[PDB]
Amino acid sequence: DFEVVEEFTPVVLATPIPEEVQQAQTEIKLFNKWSFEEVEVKDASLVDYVQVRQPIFVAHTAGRYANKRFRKAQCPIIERLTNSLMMNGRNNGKKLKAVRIIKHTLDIINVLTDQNPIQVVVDAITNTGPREDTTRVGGGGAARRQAVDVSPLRRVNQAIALLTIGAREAAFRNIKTIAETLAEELINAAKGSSTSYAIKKKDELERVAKSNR
Amino acid sequence: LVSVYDSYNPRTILLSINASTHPTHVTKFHTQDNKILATASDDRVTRLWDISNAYEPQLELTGATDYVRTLSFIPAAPHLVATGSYDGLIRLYDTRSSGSTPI
Amino acid sequence: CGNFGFIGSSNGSITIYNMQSGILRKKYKLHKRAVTGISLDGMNRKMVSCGLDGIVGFYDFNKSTLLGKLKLDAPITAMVYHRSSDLFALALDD
Amino acid sequence: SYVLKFLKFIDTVMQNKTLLHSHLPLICKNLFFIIKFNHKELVSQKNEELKLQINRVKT
Amino acid sequence: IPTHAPKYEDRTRSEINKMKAQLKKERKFTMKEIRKDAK
Amino acid sequence: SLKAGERLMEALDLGIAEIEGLE
Amino acid sequence: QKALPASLVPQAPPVLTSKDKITKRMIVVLAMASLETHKISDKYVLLNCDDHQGLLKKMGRDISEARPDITHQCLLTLLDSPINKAGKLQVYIQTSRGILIEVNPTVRIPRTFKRFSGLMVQLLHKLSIRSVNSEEKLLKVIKNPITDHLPTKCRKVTLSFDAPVIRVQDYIEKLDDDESICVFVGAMARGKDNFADEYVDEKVGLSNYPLSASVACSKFCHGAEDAWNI
Amino acid sequence: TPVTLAKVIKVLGRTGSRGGVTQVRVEFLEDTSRTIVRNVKGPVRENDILVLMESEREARRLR
Amino acid sequence: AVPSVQTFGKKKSATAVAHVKAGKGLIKVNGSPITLVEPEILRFKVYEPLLLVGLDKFSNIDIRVRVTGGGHVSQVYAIRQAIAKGLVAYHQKYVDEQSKNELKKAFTSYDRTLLIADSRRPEPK
RNA sequence: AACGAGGAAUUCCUAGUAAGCGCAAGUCAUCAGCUUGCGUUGAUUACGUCCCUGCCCUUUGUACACACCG
Repeated sequence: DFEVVEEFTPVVLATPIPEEVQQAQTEIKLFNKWSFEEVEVKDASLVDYVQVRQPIFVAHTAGRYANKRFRKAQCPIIERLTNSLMMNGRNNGKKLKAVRIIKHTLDIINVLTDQNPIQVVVDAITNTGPREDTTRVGGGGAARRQAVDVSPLRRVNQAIALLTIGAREAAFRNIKTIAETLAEELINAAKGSSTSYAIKKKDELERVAKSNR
Repeated sequence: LVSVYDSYNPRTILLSINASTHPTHVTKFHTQDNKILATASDDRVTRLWDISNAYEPQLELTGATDYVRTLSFIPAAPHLVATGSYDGLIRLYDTRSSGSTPI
Repeated sequence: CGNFGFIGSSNGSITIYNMQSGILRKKYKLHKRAVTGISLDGMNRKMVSCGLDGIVGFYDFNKSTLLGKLKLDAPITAMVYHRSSDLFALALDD
Repeated sequence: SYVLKFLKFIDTVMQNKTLLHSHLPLICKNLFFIIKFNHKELVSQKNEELKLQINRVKT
Repeated sequence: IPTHAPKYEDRTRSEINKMKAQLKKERKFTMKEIRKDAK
Repeated sequence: SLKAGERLMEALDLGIAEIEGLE
Repeated sequence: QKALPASLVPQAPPVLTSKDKITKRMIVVLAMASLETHKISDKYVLLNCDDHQGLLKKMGRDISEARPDITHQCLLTLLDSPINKAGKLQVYIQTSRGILIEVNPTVRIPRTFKRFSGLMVQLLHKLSIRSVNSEEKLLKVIKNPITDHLPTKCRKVTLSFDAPVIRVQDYIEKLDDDESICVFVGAMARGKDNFADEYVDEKVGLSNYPLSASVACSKFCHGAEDAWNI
Repeated sequence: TPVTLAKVIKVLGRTGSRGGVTQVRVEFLEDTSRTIVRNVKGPVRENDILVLMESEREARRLR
Repeated sequence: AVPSVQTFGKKKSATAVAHVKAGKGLIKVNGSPITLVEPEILRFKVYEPLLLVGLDKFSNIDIRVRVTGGGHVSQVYAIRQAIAKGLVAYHQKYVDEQSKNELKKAFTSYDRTLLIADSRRPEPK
């Protein structure tokens, strides 16, 4: 076999950096704990629209992602989860508290369900983003609901807004908090098992379209 | 009920499963598997709650006589569960069977 | 590209130095006898080595993989690359 | 489907030659733009009536 | 279910309330009047 | 009010209906 | 073979408002009900069909329409019904004007029309009404629209006369488990059944004979209690 | 029930459609021949994959 | 002389001065080692340039960082930009241009806010 | 004794914007019941359309090729 060498004195520093950070350098993981290899969108038509191409350290890339039309579509997914988690009534504008909530939720998911928490997030999104919607037709008085298809970006934005709004309405007036019930709701969402708020709303949407096709 | 949460942090009741309204006598985890918890409640039935869907018992276990107070898993098999009642008849059940009747 | 100088040793380790600072950067170990011929492509993609253990080695240089390992019959004594056609000629022992 | 009906309409004009020569430029421009846009589906199809229609309108 | 019953239809304290409203209204009104005539 | 394209299509529709019927 | 439940105190069923958006239950709305306010001038009052007709006329609307009697009587039989004892339905009134009303399933509707009307005008100007114990607001005027107040897993039908007839027992046994029902009734005096046909899915009929809204509500209540064994 | 996938090719214009409805031409993905005019509710650009339930019907003006 | 170099980093209203000189392989930020930046969730964002490139290139140098003004996240982005441009400048001045270029390519391919800042001036129509 | 986030109607807004948090001043008109500065934190959703609502402009190629219509 054959070996590449790039190292001749093992890296010593005067200000010691912990072992977790060293292994993070040799492989970027989100909050140093979850990889991005073996993370895939299972369905097409969204591989373009939920970007998990490029790894990230903490979900706070402060780039200008909303000046153009589709820089929103470029922006990475966990950023969107923190943002739509911050969108609130009493809590507009505390992104640090929001991202700590995301980290707490991510740990709760990884502890309960084994597989991979970020993979659970992406599969939940692609399982709940609704497929066939309706709109109003005026018609001049004889008005009704008519069924059309829906764009991928609208699917992603709709799925995310529904998921976070379901979490908040779950922890509205309860002894549970937003991180806990969002974790449970996301896990059931990736399960696709008909007890999740977004899942109920999604099947209700497509059946509305079915009913007045 | 049972309450399950990660150690070192009493603040966060992580999950609260309401089993039968009888007192849940003993609660343990699997040994080989890691996401399936077992509760023996005094209702003469022991339940296997899959910790993802805590709403319903993933598998019941009935046929006991009175007051199942202990249970143990088994090393080689993750499918073979032993229950100790309170009138004898240490029972041995399968899970990859139907599971209502003991082996 | 004028940056990288290649030393082919007599124990097999091809060693790559940067020639601005005279500093060492990279090290590959394929052959088992002495290395005898080294060259790099004009686009700085691929790398050709040949050694008396009868072995021609093809490398990438953008990455650091092993592309190809060819075995010829006689050992290889002299090597000349030519870049404009991407063809290289070896002088053998038969 | 309306493209197909358009082609049959053109072939009926080629049967009724006298309506042709007062609108030859309009016929040609519309026909060529329709085919050049909708080319891929129309060429990947297979229909012998379509082949004969194309042949006659060409001639 | 327990049911209930609907509701629909301190005098000196409420009299103090109405007198206070009248005091406020009258003082503000006279202030407006003095302002206008002086201007 | 019907748009260009739509008016053409439905008129072409009726015309092709009658021609194919007569054939 | 199976133990009895541990406690046997027969407890009250859990009382329900709209804030629960999970539990499978029933909801009845009264559509286009006529509950209108006016200020006679030195007294506010609810518009009533019989006694004041020329003042309805000087306002210009239709005495054929302005009538809350059917609303009152339908409300009485519904909030008296035994499923309302079992605690499994709640009431939404969608006025002719547009106001949403959530009626808690614990109120006791005043039996006489005059007391009922006095309550109604107090509600329509005040926006909330407390009990005689004064810690729970039993009547809640709330914000359009109603489907933004309903539970999530619902089917929405209207009760029309022209619709094909079914057996409601058959329908509730055709339902799924967590799938609640949402029946829109037309408490109009005389009007077209076109009020919520963009809101709800389908029309339903209970006889080939015309009814009242009241006996239609009773029919739906008793089909419910027979389907749910209560 | 079979779901299917297609590719948005070319955004149509000038048709009298409601705000929020866009009329577009899709080529079916796995079957490289059939093109259908359909509608979309969200913002669409050229060249993106789109999910479809109903097969046979071509769209139209939505008034 | 001592082979040295100096750079600036700048978020919205903060300033991050970075001296870089040859040394024993340490970091110092405001007279305190860099295991002790405050916000404790963005400490990794501060760590980002080192973990992007590697560690030996920061084993053979000396950084000294001083920041003033701004708030938390602004300071943090300032420090990371300062460390980035300082490392690139030191490499440009005292070691090989090829190392400078591969550094620059890896950085800008990851995230351009490291090498150029955006002082956000508005767009009036 | 009122009160658990405030109905019907109605008003506004497309990135350092909505919103949140404070510190300073008090500039020949206004403002102290307040007014104006500055920094901090920083979002969701449109960026297309004339289909409704309204508004305008043009209905004479006039301007010099090619093209287009007539």
